Amino acid sequence: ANQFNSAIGKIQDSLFSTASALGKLQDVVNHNAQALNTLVKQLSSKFG
Amino acid sequence: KCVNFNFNGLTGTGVLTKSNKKFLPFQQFGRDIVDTTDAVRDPQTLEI
Ligand SMILES: *[C@@H]1O[C@H](CO)[C@@H](O)[C@H](O)[C@H]1NC(C)=O
Repeated sequence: ANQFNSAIGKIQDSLFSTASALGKLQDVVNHNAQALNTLVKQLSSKFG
Repeated sequence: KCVNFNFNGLTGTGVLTKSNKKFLPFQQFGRDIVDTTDAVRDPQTLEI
């Protein structure tokens, strides 16, 4: 029980400090936002 | 009120509201990060 409590306490730090993952969700958000931004920026092209 | 506006040849449709944007004296209209017109200057009243 003590070991589990210590590890679950360390989780709250290691989730955002060690990074590794949790960049996947932000990557999904960034990809979608960038795709929408590119789509709405393509309206300024004359295309000839 | 949503209207068809013709500001000195610039034709568009939308509602025109009072703006907190502070145009520099040489600036005539404002654009958004994706090159969409966000603001205009009234030729008569010099209003943003
Ligand atoms: C047009 O006339 C108005 C008053 O009727 C004046 O306030 C405005 O500055 C004038 N616009 C100019 C000179 O561009």
